[PDB]
Amino acid sequence: EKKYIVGFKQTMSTMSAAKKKDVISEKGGKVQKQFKYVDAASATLNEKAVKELKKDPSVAYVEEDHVAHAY
Amino acid sequence: SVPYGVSQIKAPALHSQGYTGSNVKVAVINSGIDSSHPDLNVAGGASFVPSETNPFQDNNSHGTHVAGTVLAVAPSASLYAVKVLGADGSGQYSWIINGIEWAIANNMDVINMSLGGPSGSAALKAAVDKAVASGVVVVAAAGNEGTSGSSSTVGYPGKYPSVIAVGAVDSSNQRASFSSVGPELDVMAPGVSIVSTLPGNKYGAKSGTAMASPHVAGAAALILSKHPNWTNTQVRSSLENTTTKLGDSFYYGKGLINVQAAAQ
Ligand code: NA
Repeated sequence: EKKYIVGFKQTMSTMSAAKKKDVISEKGGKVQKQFKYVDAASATLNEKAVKELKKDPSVAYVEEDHVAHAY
Repeated sequence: SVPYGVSQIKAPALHSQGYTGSNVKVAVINSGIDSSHPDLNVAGGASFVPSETNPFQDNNSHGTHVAGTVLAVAPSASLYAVKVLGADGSGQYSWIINGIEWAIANNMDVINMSLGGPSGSAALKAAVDKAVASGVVVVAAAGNEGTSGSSSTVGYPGKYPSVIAVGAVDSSNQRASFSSVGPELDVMAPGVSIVSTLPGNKYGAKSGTAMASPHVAGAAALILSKHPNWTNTQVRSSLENTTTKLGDSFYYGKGLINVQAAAQ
């Protein structure tokens, strides 16, 4: 539903934590946690933000932030 | 006192040789580790559950239990509570990423993930892949999904090519009925009626692939103590190659882990 992971393009597109954050907020997203090593961030996205963000030149992927459990 | 599964994996003969996991930093990426347990030595940690800030409080029980399996296998190992899961035993894939990421940052030798989900993540792949590229032995529970016809029932992260996906065997080498199957299945370790440490200065049997997983993260720590110069690549190949060979790789992977054979 609302919890997603936004994958970034780096030489296809995006680098800074401040650019990464603006790329989200530009499409009505709300940036959660900007990853250290992984070129991605957790974001709060409506259905509009998922489709707008899927088409952005700076975006590699928009995927749901899935639930894991202890086995 | 010493859990049976320790013996089954041939942990006791490695111990005698003098190898106990000395100088190995092991991340338990779980629900935390209970600080109140007089039998559990925590080297540090971090929490990634937004509402549960202390890695040292386990409101679940799973991470305390897992942690006690690691330290039974590898008693001289350095344990770290990486809290990724809340009270209900669930966390977000991002929270798991943030845990992996601290383990990369903290110069963790071995990651245990006694968890998963049904659905893939590109970000979950990037985080495991990077831990592996960084030289971390990445160990994960295969899942508790049984058999689903022809399909892989292997959860993520264990489903990833970079991770060592661990199914559960009982005391008689028989695959646990709950034990997730598939091509992504790497090794079997004891996962049936596992006595480990539980919250509130307790002991108790748990069953799950989450019980098999720590036996392999403890085995990687024991090899690393005998072969400090071995890469994650060498640690994994030796573990997969020196197994007590069981049936079909789809059900059993390579077989049961033999730490003594694996250690060289
Ligand atoms: Na795997």
